[PDB]
Amino acid sequence: QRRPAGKKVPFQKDSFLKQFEKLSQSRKQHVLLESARGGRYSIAGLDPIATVKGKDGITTIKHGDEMLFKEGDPLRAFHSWFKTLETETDHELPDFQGGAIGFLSYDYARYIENFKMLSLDDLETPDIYFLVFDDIAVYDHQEESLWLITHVNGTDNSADVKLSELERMWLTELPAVPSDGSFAAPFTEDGFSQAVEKIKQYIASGDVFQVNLSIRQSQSLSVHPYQIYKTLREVNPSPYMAYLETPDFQIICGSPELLVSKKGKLLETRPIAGTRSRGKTDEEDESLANELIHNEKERAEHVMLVDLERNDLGRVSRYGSVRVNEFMAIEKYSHVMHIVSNVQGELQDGYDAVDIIHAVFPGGTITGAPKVRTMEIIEELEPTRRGLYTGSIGWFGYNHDLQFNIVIRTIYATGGQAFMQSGAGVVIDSVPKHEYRESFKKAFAMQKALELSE
Ligand SMILES: N[C@@H](Cc1c[nH]c2ccccc12)C(=O)O
Repeated sequence: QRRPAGKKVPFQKDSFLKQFEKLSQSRKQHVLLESARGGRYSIAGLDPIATVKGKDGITTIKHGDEMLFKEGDPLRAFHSWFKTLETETDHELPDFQGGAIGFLSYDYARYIENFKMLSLDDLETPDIYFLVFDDIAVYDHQEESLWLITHVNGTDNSADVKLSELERMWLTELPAVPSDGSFAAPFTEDGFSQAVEKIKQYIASGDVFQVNLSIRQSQSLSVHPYQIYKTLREVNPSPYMAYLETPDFQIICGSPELLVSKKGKLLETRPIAGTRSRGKTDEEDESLANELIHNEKERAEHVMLVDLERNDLGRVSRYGSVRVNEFMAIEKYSHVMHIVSNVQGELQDGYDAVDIIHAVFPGGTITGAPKVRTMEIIEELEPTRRGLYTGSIGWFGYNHDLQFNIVIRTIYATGGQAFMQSGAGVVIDSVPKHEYRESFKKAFAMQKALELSE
């Protein structure tokens, strides 16, 4: 009889964000998924019922005094436990009605494809990490309402008591309250350049069409990570932002990109590929958008990545159900514009959350085409494990819905350092120095956010 029970309250976005900051201060582990520019929902998880950590074939589920552990595919280990908490969808509640919020490391891909063990794991990022929530606050930006949601079995005055405690917590103004390690070096310029030349050799030879090659920069963290998040929200607000805090690492995510969503049977992915800086004039913007959309090399790159996503979603979709409902729109983000497409499919009966992740993860747009060969080349060339970079942050619903971003425009804070990773799409005619500089430019929002925070 397990089901979600929710209360809808009129509420202001800024009240929600301020109350989150105040409440989260007393919580060792918490997460915010924020729609800071576009998007409908912002999701606060304060008090987890469980912590799920998977690394190198071992998964731990910490739930009160109990720590459950099992070997194998960490997501399969997670799913077999998580299935016991499954619920029916309440169509009155938001898309997220309770469940797991966290991340899949890029290195979760090692359970999907056979990877060589070449790149150095110096950050020891979990392969999966989820906070599981019966109790959540979901802000609906479209209805300007706060949903407070709990879970019960059978008993319905049980629900009302818990919802009253959540109301007390969220609708009561909170008092005025007060507020090292050694890692591998970045890819050198010479190292990156020699890797660009190696990728071009593989392209010439017909192994791949395009590879995202990335560089990991780091600075000393001199301010609280949440301050960096608040700055990034100002510098570059995005529809798939996230802040996740634990004692060992914090994540400051400014992603604009959806990897995959599932609402009932409907699967969607939203590949972004092709870019220009916004104009000064908001008419310059029309002409820059017009230039981007008439640019045959950006269109070719975009169509290639849409085909790759069609094939990925096709692996778990009813035959003939995969459609591009939105093909090659320009969408203006805070400081750039992108070519963006929307790819939909109907989930074939018998495929579950793990099957969907195995089909689409990691995203085509941050590896290359074809994906499996591209990941082999990345692993051969990049000196360090990607970890969270080009992984996915999001949620698994108890009702079997899900929603994951792609981790780009993200700072990972651990061991007194802030880590910032960005890449460039290497192609047949790439100039090593151009792609090196292009990866530093992609890191601007994040180094800027850091500098402003002091
Ligand atoms: N933009 C999503 C919610 C969201 C915000 N940040 C996220 C990060 C990851 C996944 C989802 C999200 C929505 O409105 O539906």
